[PDB]
Amino acid sequence: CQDVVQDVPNVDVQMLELYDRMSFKDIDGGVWKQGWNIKYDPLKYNAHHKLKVFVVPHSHNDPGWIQTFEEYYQHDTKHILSNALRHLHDNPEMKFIWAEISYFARFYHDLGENKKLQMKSIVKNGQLEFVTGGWVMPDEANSHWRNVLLQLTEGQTWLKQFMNVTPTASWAIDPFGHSPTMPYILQKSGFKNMLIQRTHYSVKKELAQQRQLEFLWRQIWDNKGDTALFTHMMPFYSYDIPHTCGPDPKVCCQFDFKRMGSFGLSCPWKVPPRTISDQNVAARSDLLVDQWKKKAELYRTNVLLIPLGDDFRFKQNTEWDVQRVNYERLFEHINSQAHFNVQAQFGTLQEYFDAVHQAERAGQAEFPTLSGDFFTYADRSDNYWSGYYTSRPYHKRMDRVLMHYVRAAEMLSAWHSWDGMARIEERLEQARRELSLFQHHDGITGTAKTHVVVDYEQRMQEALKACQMVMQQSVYRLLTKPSIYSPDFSFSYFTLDDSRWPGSGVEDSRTTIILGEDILPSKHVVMHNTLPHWREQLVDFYVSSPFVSVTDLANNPVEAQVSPVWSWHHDTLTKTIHPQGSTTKYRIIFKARVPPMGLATYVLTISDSKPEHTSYASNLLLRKNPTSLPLGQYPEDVKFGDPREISLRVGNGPTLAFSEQGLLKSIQLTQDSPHVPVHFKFLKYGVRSHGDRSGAYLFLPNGPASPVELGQPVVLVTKGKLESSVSVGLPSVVHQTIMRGGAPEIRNLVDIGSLDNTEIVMRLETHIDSGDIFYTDLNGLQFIKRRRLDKLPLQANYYPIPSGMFIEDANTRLTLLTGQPLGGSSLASGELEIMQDRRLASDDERGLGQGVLDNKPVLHIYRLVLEKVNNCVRPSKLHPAGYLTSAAHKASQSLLDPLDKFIFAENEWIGAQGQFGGDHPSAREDLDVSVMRRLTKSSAKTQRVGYVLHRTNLMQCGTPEEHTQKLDVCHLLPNVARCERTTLTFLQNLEHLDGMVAPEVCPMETAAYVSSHSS
Ligand SMILES: *[C@@H]1O[C@H](CO)[C@@H](O)[C@H](O)[C@H]1NC(C)=O
Ligand SMILES: CS[C@@H]1[C@@H](N)[C@@H](O)[C@@H](O)[C@H]1O
Ligand SMILES: [Zn+2]
Repeated sequence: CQDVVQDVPNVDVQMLELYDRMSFKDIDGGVWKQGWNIKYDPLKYNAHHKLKVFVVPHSHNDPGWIQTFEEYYQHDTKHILSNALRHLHDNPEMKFIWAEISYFARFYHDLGENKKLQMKSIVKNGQLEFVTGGWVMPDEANSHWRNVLLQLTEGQTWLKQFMNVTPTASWAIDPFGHSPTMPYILQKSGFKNMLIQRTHYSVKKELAQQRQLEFLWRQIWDNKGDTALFTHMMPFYSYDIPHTCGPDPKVCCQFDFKRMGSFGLSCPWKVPPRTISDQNVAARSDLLVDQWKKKAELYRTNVLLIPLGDDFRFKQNTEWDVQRVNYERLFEHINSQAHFNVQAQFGTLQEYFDAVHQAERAGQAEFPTLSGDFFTYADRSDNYWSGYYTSRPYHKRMDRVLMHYVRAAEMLSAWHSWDGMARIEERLEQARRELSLFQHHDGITGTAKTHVVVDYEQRMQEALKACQMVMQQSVYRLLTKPSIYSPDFSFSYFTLDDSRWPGSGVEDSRTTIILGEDILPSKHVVMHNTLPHWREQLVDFYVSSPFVSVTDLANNPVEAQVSPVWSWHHDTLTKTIHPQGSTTKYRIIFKARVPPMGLATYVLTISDSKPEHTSYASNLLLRKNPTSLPLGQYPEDVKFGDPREISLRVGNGPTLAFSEQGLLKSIQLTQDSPHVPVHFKFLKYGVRSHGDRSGAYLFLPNGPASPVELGQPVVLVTKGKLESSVSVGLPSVVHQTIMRGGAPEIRNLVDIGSLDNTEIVMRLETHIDSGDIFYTDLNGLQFIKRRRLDKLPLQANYYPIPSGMFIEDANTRLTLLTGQPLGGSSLASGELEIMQDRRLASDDERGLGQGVLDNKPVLHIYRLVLEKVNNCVRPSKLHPAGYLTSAAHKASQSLLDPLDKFIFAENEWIGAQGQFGGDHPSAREDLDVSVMRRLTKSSAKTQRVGYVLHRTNLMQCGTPEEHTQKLDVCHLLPNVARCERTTLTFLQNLEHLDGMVAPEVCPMETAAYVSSHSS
């Protein structure tokens, strides 16, 4: 294994280093507005060294943006694909690249057989080429690496099955900035090349100047370079035709033959295209070749990539003709005029890369190495695209919920082969596809029109219901005596209970377990643990009586705590935000202990009075002017008092002190220790009254944030043996700090209401001497060092926080883990901040044509880990990565992949069993089985099950922490006959494994394995 901590990679371009050196001046470069006037030597190209030009036709098709997926499919994409098929069939020389498999699959399945065959033939013959081959072209900022993989696999599995092709070149022209998570996954999925486009205009200028726009992109910790993937960054402002022929868009626009008038398009530079004729072809070619030779100066080989396309292009037959015929006249002239020394033709993306690497092998060029990312993007001036790190945060949180439910459904159902009538494969395919669709760069980003957001939400809701059905059928099969098991595949044996989605105050969607002497004495509940190690976690359920006790399936008592059910109400009469208690529903909380990738059953039983092993929380309501708060049978009366500072400690864990407004002020780790200042504060950013306005994409604050005026908020303290909390009703946020004996959990019920032109931020203020350094993650995969740059505006110092961020000095670290992607930063030493929601009246002029006014209540979740790090073995000051500790990593897992809870729906579960998976290996804590997926249907003689294994890297801080077991995924199911290492999509076998044993992976590595079973 490579050491990912102690060896700083030597690379030609390291993006943090480059950022520190660059000036970011936005000067007028002339016709290339963000560059300079490119010069070339006409003698560079000659009869023995020609410029090879590949014109690559393409059409960018968003799976939802202004229209829904289906609306675009009906109005545009089905015609584009139908006309591509006809035109490429009839014109053997014409080429076209296609990216979005969600659309292609929808189209292909609707084709008659004769046309399916024609389509297969133009792909087989190389005219139509798939690039990337994912279900979508995903966002790279907010997406979790697990879901980027899921959608890539969904599209490529479809392509292998129906087209018989697996792309090895990736095309990502539209995500708003770029992540090294992409080359990481692609390179482990058989890819050899990738292309990107939306990077900061200053970065394009800088790399262009050094001919570093093509580079071998390796991971920031990779000293050897085995993660490296060849990457091509396009040089200009857009991928449209005006910005792809060369530096001068007034010229390139004249070579977009759809812009002459009849298609309702024109050139903003006020010079139109003209149809190519024998009388103008020479002068037109003079102009175009000069653009091409200018572009070619920015690159190292004699092979030039010229994309030819734009959004939803190549729709009309007459459009295919006008582009093809005019380009063909140009090619015939140029290629026959030796003085140009150019050979130009239509080509595909792969053809481009193959010729580039042929030039490389001939010794004509060597490429620089690069590590780092390409956030935060700005396309011009101070317009930084950090708003979409937060836009539509309800659906951002929904993404992470569905992410986990898809994993749990695939894993629970993977243990068995299912009859087709169970509709398991059907429901799993729907769930994967709707989650995969939402990875689109207008889905999770929150940059789609309101009605499209609705469509993505409805699709995800159906996906959640699909996952629940599969999960609950799987639990029933796994925990029922086989000779008793009698499934109705349409029946609901269990319902899922989820405490944090949609979350209390977002939906009264939690079912109460109804017990009573005259109806039902007891209820079975089951917990699933998708992680491959034993896990204990507190779980809660609503019950109809406070007098409930818990047993395990050996009838051993389990310690439990009952608390009231509190709901917060904005009282339009008294103009206060205050909590109400239920007088008929209560919460019971107990510690569940669940095997690795396993299940554990418990029983809740009512009694007529307080049970021996159940305790009751106290409750203290702090406000002036209190009124009574009855709680039915709950055995402890609520107490009242004026607002005051309070301190809490659960178990032997930290002691937390809170201000009289209910906000954290300090954390004391142990009995002896300092009360370390750690202050939560809520603030608001506004919008500029003159100049550019914030919108779905752009964050353009009118200065630093101002504190939210809190008034005198109502504070509720619940103190229990197992769980305590402080909750406060602030304007727009019910803010909750929950303590279970370790790092607290924070929950914010965020309802920005009708506060127009407002962004609500949650800030942590500490005295940690972090200076200008902080760390944020990329796609939940890795943590990258950030440096706050005062030479850039505030919004440029915002980065994606897809799952966590931290600051540290020599002694102390504070880590905030998230259950949803949001934007954030550290705008001053000792600070962390993360945006909660944003409501914007204005559009930001990128084409969406609306502001963001469709906010809805969202429950954001966090864990907050304050730790001593003076003993941790950390990377050197020059290393671009950072790494979590064990506690911070486990805290992240508790948010992203909590225990699943199932409530038995009927009165009696006959043949019920107490546990599944007690014999599963309990793997080392840094190892995860990210995916478990059965790959075969029940009719296959040879069953195959796929596993993705990911090992993170955790800091060595002096904890001996050992005693675990080797996890060999290939032996998890019986009767193994073969074990293969595969690409991460499972589509190609890479290694036939000795003894049928899947080795564990190295820190920061991910591998896939497929086990084959004869049973
Ligand atoms: C699928 O592609 C491979 C590539 O070598 C080819 O050998 C095989 O015959 C193809 N199967 C078909 C034509 O369906
Ligand atoms: C950023 S403009 C971009 C458009 N190019 C469109 O494809 C959609 O993705 C929108 O967000
Ligand atoms: Zn797009």
